[PDB]
Amino acid sequence: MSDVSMGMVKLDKGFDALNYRAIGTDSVASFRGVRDGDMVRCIGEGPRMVIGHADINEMRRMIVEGSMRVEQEENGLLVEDCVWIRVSGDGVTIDGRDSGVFYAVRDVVYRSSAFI
Amino acid sequence: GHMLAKDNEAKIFTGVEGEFEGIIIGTEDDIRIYKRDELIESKYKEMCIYERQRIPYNSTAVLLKQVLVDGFEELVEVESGFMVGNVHIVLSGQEVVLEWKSSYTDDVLAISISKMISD
Repeated sequence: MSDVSMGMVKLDKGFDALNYRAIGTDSVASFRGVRDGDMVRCIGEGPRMVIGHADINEMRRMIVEGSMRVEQEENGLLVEDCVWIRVSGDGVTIDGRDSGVFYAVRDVVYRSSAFI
Repeated sequence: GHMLAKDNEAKIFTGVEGEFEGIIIGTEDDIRIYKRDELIESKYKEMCIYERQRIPYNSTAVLLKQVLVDGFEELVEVESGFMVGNVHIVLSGQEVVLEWKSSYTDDVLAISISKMISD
């Protein structure tokens, strides 16, 4: 079982207290733990950190699902002839100089991310 | 629903025993764990989101600091702008550029910033 790493382990009851949020169809949570044997146990509280998966194509599609026109370029996505979405190695930058669309873009990105 | 495994069984492949700080991902099909230190290498990662709001303003930088002080606790003035909490505030002509972090608290105080400059 530890050939690749471990695989199937027991989750401790403490995890049930963690702050769960759901990205798409997945549910995510952050925790600090000690790993001993087949047992996974929480020793602490997962820091509050956005985690997710950033794909420029997926975000664009989801934006269009809100009835917004998006343009695809090297720098990211231009929505409604003004929203700027720029992708960084460990994060994303959104530019609010849109007319009343920022909230929509913030929603889309958070559909691919979660505060855990 | 009810399409999961044992509710106390999960699949974890990174960085195993020894102390580890990890994250749990559960889908309608599968429960899996990654080690946070290892996680940054996976298709899933910690992301810092910078969101910029440009706000029309009729007053001066000194006045902005003054209005911010009215609501705020911690307002720090910096060489190139103002910083409230982890929010970067800079005045640019008759518009203020608000840039702030992904973090829950950072939005909330930033919202307070927005109303200060708004009205």
